[PDB]
Amino acid sequence: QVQLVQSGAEVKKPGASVKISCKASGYNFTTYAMHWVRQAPGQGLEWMGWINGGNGDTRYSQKFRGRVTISRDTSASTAYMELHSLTSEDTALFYCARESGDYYSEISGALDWGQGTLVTVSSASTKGPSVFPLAPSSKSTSGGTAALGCLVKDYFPEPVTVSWNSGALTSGVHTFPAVLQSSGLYSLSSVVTVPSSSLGTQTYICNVNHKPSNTKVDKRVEPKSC
Amino acid sequence: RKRIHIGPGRAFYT
Amino acid sequence: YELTQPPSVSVSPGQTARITCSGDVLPKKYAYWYQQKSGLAPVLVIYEDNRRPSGIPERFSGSSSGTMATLTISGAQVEDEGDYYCSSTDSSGDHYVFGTGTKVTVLGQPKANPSVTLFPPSSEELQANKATLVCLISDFYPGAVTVAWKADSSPVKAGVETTTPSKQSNNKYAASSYLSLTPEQWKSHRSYSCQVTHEGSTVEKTVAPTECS
Ligand SMILES: *[C@@H]1O[C@H](CO[C@H]2O[C@H](C)[C@H](O)[C@H](O)[C@H]2O)[C@@H](O[C@@H]2O[C@H](CO)[C@@H](O[C@@H]3O[C@H](CO[C@H]4O[C@H](CO)[C@@H](O)[C@H](O)[C@@H]4O)[C@@H](O)[C@H](O)[C@@H]3O)[C@H](O)[C@H]2NC(C)=O)[C@H](O)[C@H]1NC(C)=O
Repeated sequence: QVQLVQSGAEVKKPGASVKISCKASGYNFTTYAMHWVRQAPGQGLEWMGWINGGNGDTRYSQKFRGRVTISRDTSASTAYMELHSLTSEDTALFYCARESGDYYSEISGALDWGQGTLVTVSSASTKGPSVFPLAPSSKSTSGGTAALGCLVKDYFPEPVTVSWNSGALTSGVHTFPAVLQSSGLYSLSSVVTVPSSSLGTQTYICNVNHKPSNTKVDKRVEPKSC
Repeated sequence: RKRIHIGPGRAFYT
Repeated sequence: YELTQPPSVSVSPGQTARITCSGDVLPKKYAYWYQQKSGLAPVLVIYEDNRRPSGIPERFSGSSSGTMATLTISGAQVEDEGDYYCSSTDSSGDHYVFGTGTKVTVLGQPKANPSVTLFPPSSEELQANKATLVCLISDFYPGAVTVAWKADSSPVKAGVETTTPSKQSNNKYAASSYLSLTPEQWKSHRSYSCQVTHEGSTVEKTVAPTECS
């Protein structure tokens, strides 16, 4: 099974460079080329360039030629994209994708894709989140069902992931996309819908992971007391 | 019939 | 090199949706089609003008003639909503481009009134000398809402930050709005309200600093 695993999210200051990696397995790395694709938030796909895993030749789109270096290391079965002299407007998600075409392939096109790598560029520094419980009041239930949650406040950069009870609860979970505030910091919320009779006796914990700051928080959400 | 482009400097007719 | 696509195509359930892609060198080069659904990597649905990868449903087909390639979705279903991009090389063949992209909407989906969940500042946040009101809007359709905030019976705009709506997995939409206050502001009003208006109707939730449940 073809597998492409990209490196994790990055944050850089303007003028820095970043080298993203794309580790390939499950096929002969030197037989195929690797594409690199950019997608700025809320915009379309932009093809950046590609490289032969075998002979290492590259081509770059007009937009990125002279700003990026695509390379490959066959002994590590990995393709690389380096973006030089970043500015804040460079913030985007980047994808690698294997070209399936070959003299002896019945298919062509980018069949297999990496999971994406977010790169954020800002003069601001990384900031871990402040996590607060969102406890449902007696007035705020929905009958036999109640919504409780966690506020993940004032962090930077994206992304943040939230699970509940270490993943024992998934079907009632709704994790909302973050808002980007005027301060340049993000906030998001996650709620889980649970039995209303369970509130005083079942334990609910949101597990917050902010890898850019090396931070994880397990926040216990207790019924409103007074 | 058309030219298939599979990599930098690598292409062939089907 | 631009591959021109219509920004939007709508289709009724069970009808045939067609997405075109125009480019000057399509007569000599193959077209490829990618489907990208909310929050996922693109998926290859048609390659070399008219061939279909394994595992792609038979209702996807493609053709290309002259300077226009066309992606056809026969008997379109709700799961076919997404952004569709064609792809091809420029004249040199050294570079690919993606087309301008098409959002496919499937008509006739059920209207859904928004669920509104409003949380006051937690005592934990207030004890940290901060206060945030959290208004969470989920499971609405179509995907447009307006959110307004009130303090007592007066509008509030200062401190409000609202997201754009985003498609959930179940094809409805969600959004959120935050009102940031000092603890002093919070305690100095009888209540605060989050008012969500959707298709001409409004759901308003209220919280009060005297409510500690
Ligand atoms: C991936 O596939 C490769 C084949 O190429 C494929 O992709 C290209 C682009 C093209 O489409 C082809 O059609 C397609 O088949 C595999 O390549 C093989 O690589 C091996 C190397 O392990 C090579 O083996 C030979 O090794 C001989 C011995 O090496 C000598 O080196 C010393 C030099 O001084 C010598 O002193 C020493 O004593 C030793 O004897 C060498 O003589 C010979 O020249 C080769 O290098 C195969 O020939 C090559 N196959 C082909 C068809 O070229 C590759 O292995 C594969 N990778 C994986 C991980 O499967």
